[PDB]
Amino acid sequence: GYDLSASTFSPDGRVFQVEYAMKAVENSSTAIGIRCKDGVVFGVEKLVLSKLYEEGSNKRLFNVDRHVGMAVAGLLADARSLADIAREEASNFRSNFGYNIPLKHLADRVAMYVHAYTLYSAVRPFGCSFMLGSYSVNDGAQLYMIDPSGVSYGYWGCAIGKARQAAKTEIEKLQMKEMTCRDIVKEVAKIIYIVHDEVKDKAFELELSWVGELTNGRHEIVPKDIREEAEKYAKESLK
Amino acid sequence: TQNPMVTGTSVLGVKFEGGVVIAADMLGSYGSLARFRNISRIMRVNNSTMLGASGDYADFQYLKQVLGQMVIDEELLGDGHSYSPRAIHSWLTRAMYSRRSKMNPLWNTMVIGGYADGESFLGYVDMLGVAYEAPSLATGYGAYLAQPLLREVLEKQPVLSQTEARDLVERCMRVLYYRDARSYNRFQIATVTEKGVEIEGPLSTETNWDIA
Amino acid sequence: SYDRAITVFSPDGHLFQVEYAQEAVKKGSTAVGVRGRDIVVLGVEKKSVAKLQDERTVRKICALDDNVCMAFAGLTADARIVINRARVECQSHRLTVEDPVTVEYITRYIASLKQRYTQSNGRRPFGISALIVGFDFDGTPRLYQTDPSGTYHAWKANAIGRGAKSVREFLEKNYTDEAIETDDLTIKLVIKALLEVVQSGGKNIELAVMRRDQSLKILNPEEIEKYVAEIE
Amino acid sequence: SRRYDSRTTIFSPEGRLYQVEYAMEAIGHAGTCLGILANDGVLLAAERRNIHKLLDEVFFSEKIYKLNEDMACSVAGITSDANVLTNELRLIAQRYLLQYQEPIPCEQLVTALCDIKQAYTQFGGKRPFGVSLLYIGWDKHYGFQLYQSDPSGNYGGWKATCIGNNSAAAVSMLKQDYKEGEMTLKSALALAIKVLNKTMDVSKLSAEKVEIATLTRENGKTVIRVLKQKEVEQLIKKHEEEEAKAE
Amino acid sequence: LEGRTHIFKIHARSMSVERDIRFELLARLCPNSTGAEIRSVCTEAGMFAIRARRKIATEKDFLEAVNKVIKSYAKFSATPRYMTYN
Amino acid sequence: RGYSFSLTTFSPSGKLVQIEYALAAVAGGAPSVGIKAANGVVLATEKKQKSILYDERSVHKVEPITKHIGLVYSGMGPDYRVLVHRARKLAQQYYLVYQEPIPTAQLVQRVASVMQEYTQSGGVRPFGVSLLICGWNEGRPYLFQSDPSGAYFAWKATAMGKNYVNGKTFLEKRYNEDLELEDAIHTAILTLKESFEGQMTEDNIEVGICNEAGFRRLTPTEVKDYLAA
Amino acid sequence: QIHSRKMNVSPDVNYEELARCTDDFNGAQCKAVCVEAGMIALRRGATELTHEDYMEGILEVQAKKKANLQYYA
Amino acid sequence: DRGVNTFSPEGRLFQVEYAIEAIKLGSTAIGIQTSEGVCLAVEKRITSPLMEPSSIEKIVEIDAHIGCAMSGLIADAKTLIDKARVETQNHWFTYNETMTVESVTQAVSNLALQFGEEDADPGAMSRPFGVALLFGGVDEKGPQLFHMDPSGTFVQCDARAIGSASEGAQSSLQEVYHKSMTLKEAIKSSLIILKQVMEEKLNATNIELATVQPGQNFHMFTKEELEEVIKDI
Amino acid sequence: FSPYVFNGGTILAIAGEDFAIVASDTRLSEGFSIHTRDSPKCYKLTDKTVIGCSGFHGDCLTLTKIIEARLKMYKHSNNKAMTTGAIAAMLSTILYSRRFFPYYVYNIIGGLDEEGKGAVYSFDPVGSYQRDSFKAGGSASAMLQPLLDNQVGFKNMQNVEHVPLSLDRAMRLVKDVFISAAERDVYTGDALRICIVTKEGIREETVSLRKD
Amino acid sequence: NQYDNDVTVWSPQGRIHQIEYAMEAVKQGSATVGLKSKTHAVLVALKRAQSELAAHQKKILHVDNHIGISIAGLTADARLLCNFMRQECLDSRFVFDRPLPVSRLVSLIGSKTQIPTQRYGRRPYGVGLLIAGYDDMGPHIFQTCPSANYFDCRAMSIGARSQSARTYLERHMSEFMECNLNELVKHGLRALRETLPAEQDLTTKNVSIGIVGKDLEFTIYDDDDVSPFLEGL
Repeated sequence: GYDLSASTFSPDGRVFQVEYAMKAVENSSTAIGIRCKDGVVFGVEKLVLSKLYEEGSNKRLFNVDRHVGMAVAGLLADARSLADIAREEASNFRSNFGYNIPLKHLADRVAMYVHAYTLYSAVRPFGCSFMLGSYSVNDGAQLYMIDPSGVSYGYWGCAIGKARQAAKTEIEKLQMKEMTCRDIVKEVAKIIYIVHDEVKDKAFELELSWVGELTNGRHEIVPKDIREEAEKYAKESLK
Repeated sequence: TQNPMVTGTSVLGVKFEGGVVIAADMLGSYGSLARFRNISRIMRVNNSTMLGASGDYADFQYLKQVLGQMVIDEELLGDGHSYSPRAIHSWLTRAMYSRRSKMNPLWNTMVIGGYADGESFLGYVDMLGVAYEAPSLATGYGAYLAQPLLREVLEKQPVLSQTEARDLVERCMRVLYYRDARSYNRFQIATVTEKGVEIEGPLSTETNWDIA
Repeated sequence: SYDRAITVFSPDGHLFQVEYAQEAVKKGSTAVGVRGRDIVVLGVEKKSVAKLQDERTVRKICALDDNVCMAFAGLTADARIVINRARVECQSHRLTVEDPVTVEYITRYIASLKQRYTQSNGRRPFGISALIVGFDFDGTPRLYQTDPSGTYHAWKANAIGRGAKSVREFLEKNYTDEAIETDDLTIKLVIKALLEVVQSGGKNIELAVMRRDQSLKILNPEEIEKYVAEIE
Repeated sequence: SRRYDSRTTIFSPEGRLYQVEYAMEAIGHAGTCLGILANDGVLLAAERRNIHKLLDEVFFSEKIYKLNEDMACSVAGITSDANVLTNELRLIAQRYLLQYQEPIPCEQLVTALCDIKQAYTQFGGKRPFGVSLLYIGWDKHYGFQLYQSDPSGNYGGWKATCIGNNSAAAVSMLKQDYKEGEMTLKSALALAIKVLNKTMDVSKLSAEKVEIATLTRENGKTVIRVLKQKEVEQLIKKHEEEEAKAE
Repeated sequence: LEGRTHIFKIHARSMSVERDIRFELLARLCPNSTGAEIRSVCTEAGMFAIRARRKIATEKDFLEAVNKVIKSYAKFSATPRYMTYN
Repeated sequence: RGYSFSLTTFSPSGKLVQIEYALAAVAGGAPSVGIKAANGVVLATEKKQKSILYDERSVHKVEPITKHIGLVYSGMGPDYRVLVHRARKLAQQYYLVYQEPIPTAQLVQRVASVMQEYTQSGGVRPFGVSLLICGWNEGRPYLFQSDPSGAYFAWKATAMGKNYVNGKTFLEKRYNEDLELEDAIHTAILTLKESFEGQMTEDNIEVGICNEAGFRRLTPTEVKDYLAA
Repeated sequence: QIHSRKMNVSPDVNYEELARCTDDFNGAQCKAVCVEAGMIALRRGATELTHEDYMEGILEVQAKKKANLQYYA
Repeated sequence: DRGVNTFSPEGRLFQVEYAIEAIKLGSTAIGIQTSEGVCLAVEKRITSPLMEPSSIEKIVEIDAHIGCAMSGLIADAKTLIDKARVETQNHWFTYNETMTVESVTQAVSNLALQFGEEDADPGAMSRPFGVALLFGGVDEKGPQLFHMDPSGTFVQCDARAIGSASEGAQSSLQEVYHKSMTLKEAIKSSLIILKQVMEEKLNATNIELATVQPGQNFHMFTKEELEEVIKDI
Repeated sequence: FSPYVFNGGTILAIAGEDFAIVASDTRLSEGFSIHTRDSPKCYKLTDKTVIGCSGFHGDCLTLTKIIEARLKMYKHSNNKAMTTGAIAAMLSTILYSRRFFPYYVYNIIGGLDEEGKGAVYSFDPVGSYQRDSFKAGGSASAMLQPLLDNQVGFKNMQNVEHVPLSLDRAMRLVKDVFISAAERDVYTGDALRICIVTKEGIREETVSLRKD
Repeated sequence: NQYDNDVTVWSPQGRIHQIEYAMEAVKQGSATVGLKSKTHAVLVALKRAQSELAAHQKKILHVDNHIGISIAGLTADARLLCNFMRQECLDSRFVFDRPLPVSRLVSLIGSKTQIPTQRYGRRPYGVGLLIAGYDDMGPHIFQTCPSANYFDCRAMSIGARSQSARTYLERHMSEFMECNLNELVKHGLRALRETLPAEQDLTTKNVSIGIVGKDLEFTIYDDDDVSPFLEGL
């Protein structure tokens, strides 16, 4: 028994608790994010476990700051806790240094917070992965992902959850470098609809958000009209 | 702030049919010295609230930072609930009372205006926690010079129009400039209506008759 | 600091640590106590004189205050700690209430201390049972017992430690108003009860006597020998 | 974490503090420490377990420590715990002197150290101190005293006792050779020499494996001395001659 | 409670009794007593009668039996360390 | 936030297993030697780096503590660094309080008391190092050993690490009470040569001395000059 | 439905709710629900399985000991 | 292994249930609530004839209108009784009124289950209290009787029996209890049940009886009244 | 830096057989100026209790908020609304909690008790409270109290029957005493707010006084 | 076997067994339902008594003038959470003089309840709640589970044998938005009845109702006050 605490190494040099935490997020619905010239776009496949939930309930897209988004996958409690921590870090940075927190700095800080929970037996690794997206004229579009192990990397496009491999394969055909957010929204809808498994999942609702020049640097939920257009495009694609 | 360093003069305010209007000169006085002459003493809390200030300017900046952060936090959740002018007034009152009790007061005298749910608001907050709502407000030396004119006009005519309110504020600002040693010609006007919050540029009390 | 739950419930609703503390008490030297009309007597069996030990430094009978003394069976160190706590509390009560402590007050204090230790964190239960004797301000003789679990009762006469059951049966069979008629009768009762348990007899019994106004008196070996001879 | 906790302050099913018992078992492997009480002084004789041609002679003793102007102690068990407890004893004595401006009686000092030991064996989760101490001293209340202490926190006053290797044999021999109330310091030293001779089965005493200390009163002031090689050798010679004369 | 009050009946049938024996009271004196610990009380209560030379048991005999098979031998037992199934 | 329970406990037969294992780790360490001459002390060790890439002078094993005290070790290097830091801090505290260099015996006692804390404290393991302290106070040389258990002994000559029993036998055969510092250096180097398994050079070993002048680690040139014999 | 299409089923037996109250159930345990749905309908002499028979039999296959779970709420 | 705060696979806290099982070793206690008042009875369970029954205090008074009957581990109940008394007197000091029975039971229950092992308090409790308490008193709402267990659940009971003879005493109470009962009838029925369940013959020296009425305050029946009641049995 | 400022105000309370009146002015002042003309000092706590606070306004607001909060906590914990005696005892406890930095507030609690009668409680800034048939506090306490003693208390008068108080007579007395106080005291006389407490409920009345 | 002993040990399948056990603990509680219309939110709960002579345990509790909760699970933890809710609402009113929106309160609950689920020696709050309240955004119903997760539901039931109620609500979910208060309460009572085990019916002694609306502060109906709603089902 070498996998009962995060403070014990396996004889082959692994921290098994972090692997189990990673496996926890792999059992959740996929949530992809794509970076473009204008900005970044986030999509989440929200499974409707029952028809008794209000549309928008259990939202998995958060606004850590007015210029930084957040899409989560895994245990939703830990995701909300880390969203609160990111909000606190951004507010503290603004109060102390007097300007909006750079996305790379926020990602590094939150990752180090996650990493601090992967060293002691008094705490357990976070069971959630998430991606942050921001846009600024000085800094441009950015997209980062943080895993339970605390690894932060910058992505042009990333997926977290059950269908990470399929989403990554479908994203690779998007030549996202020279596209705008308008086309990326439709592409994200199509990708989410492709990766979704109807046999396993009963039904799902598409949640989208973006931050870019079109939004004047503010992270906000996509207007319902654009969501409906993207959904119709996705249905047309699966003919 | 036991010993205030950079201070501001009166802030005026009067509520009309459809909103409120606030005024304040752009001047930071270092004890009988017009040190800084291009500083705004009015802040936009949100789409339905604006806040003037007097007293220490550093305390005003600290309150600006804190209140802005609270507004950002509220806007992040996106739950459809926004701080109302009364909520901001109550929070400011509690903060000032706590600081006074700790004997580390925020040397400021703030005026809060807003227009939410089709109703106007105009409040007062002193460094000691005194807070009240009245149709017209004047802090600092305005309570002696400008307040009488506002009170007379309002007692004559309880409900004012935007043009009348702006004219009244201009006249009161002119009087304060005449009879206040720490006032400055340039000032700002902030109006809140159903269209949001608008802050007017550096207007001047050009109507300065000097018949000796 | 250390915050591990030393005493925890077990299935069938038992505090196994309390049971082990009682077992440890059972392995200590025997003690006896009898409540007389105008005298309270406490006796103790000495495991071995050893012919080299200083009897002054092994006393199992100690005076908490002027009107209260106790004898303990179990672990000596835990006994010493409880004795010091009881003495400081007695002096504090004298300071505050301005009257001498009552036996009930001090025995309740010891019981509460033991309960707190058996329900605290990172703490082992006190492994001692105490017999507390004394005279209240009203002059009524009193006798109390304490157990590691924190329970205290008033007894006419009890015995704790090895041979507790045998001495208890002896006392139950041979306690009567006649036996407590005179102080010498009470002392003889205590000695006879002890002799049912102690083997060598005579030299292995230490007796301490407290009367109404007089302070605690520890019978010298000659007096115990005379009483033992009179018993025969 | 519960898994790695050794649970050093529990009661065994038979009501025994296992850690205390094991600490006592550890003392059995330490050096032999002996103390005899006489009508005109007290003495401590200890086995110098460390014996090598390369060890240098430093300090006034290897196992006999001084605690006050009128107290000394000898330690058997783990040396580091002995050092910690000796420092604590010195601090306690100095605190008592500062508070009352009078030397601490021996019983009070042994009680304080035993309270520390008891605290360690009741709460804290730490291992008990694996050391037993023999105390000797003089006070204005009871005169010369000789005390003993154990890891459990139990102390008793003794006239002659031994702690360490072959303690039972030393106690038996003393029980047969101790004349209570009729022993001078010279007779006590002779008895200690005999006891050390028989208890250390390894060859005979070489005057380098014995550390003898004395506590005596002279001119109103207590004097604590550590016997030199000459006097120890003289005692060995006298004991050998006496044994030869008997046989 | 209803159970161990019935185990006592099924094991105290072919034995001499005072007839008027409060078996329910005996059942409630051994709350977490396994079936075996109840037969040992019955098989031991009559043991206290073979020693006294009597031929008919009594409730006081059973009470001494419970004091020995349930509360006197509880040091070893098996129930406390097995209901956790570990 | 930190285990509050001691990881060293008494085994049924009365031994502290953790301390024994620490002593085993020490025995697995590098050889070290210390000879107390009549006019100083000498400490010697081995520094066979795993390859030529390692910088010989990058890190030192014979590290000074104060102007008249130095120490050497045999065991885990990082533990030795921690102990060196603590010893220096203790020496400076003593100097501030008393305005006099810390005597070698006193520093030994303080360092040992530091070691004992880790064999009783909660959530810690014994230091896997044994120290050899040298100094010159009160016009006489001093040599001490301190083991993981916290016990310290005074030595006229000693050796630790691998093949330390053989080295101690060698010393017992070769030591003389009336030696000088130079002869002591030669004897120490020879003792190291007994169990070295390789060609000894200036960079392969370390030597330190302590005389009336004070403590100082010998330079490679002096070590080479001594190595001529 | 595969293992239940051999004995009897009232038209009003909502399998969807049955499939929801049985979570973390492997396939084999699912069959035991249908099998036990009958043995417990045989106890109360009848010829038709009813929904409360399936639901009541779900507990028997869950294998959870009675614990006087009645001081909650 | 298996710390204090661990949930069993069925969702029942292990320590709470272990404590609940410990209640079954206590002495039987019966409490009947009547429009005229509330009665509390308990068996003293004398071990030896030498022990003085007067020293066994299984019924205690919290205030002039509240009384509590204990069962289980007597030692654990002392802290809860002290907390109840302190809370009652604090309420009187602050609001100049008498705290209701429900409030006292609620406070005591809140005290229960506040046990922990890590990050709880400098001297927090290690295990739950192994006592079931019967609170009885008269308040603005009339006589009330409340039963509290280690789980912290408290329910108003018209007639509740706790302890070893709980099962069977409850059945008898259901048999005899009716809403229009009178205090004398309640006392008689409680005594009959206690006699039936008790191991030794019932007498004045092995039972405690207390009554609380709207007019009178907490009264603990003395020997003479007890003998008068037992005369009819 | 003075942590206190006197804002004036006069409280009154009369207890009757089957009612209770709590009255107050509506002037807020600071030194020689007037802050507002519509700031009553009467606060409703329950359906059968009213509290009047005068002195330093900030402490008045904080104390009223604390009292309302504590009332809600009591309702939740004890499942019943508090009585006037409970409010009085709690207020006495709260005031003494800040003995070394006392609230500059004068409190008069007026309402109905359990029996259905009228009850008026007076308070000092630190917490000393007592039941009284009528009490006046604030700036013009000295002016109002003697008249209430003479008329309501029938004091210093002989050969006069002690007819019980009537609601109409109580209202007339309140209006007359407050008009007289306004005629003389600078800090009062703007407008009068009367809070009648009866079995049916609480009714509010407003009467105009002289703005001078 | 070794991975179900603490809340800080992940299973190789990616599950925290202690949270599952807490969820089971909540499922072991008694039934409860919650609905909402365009203008009202309703909580109907079924109370069960341990014994025939014991009062039925209360389930619906006050939080503020516009928030209520129905508990299902351990009662002490339920009281702790209710006290936290009450304090948060009181602080919001004290600082901002504004009712706390239900969503923010539920977020605070989630933050509070997540902390035990990540630290050694702590346990999840073994209680599930059905929060109902009215804010500026209209009627709201929320569900909280021992795992620090909350769901915004338009209708949901939790507790023992709650699946029947959920099925009924899903079947009749199309008409909750546009029904009068009486019809909504009747729907809730019908779901609760669907939860009952055949040989039993809703009664005034085992049904409690709580209603919050636009012009109706939160109220609790119990005892004879529920007769108007039952008459018609």
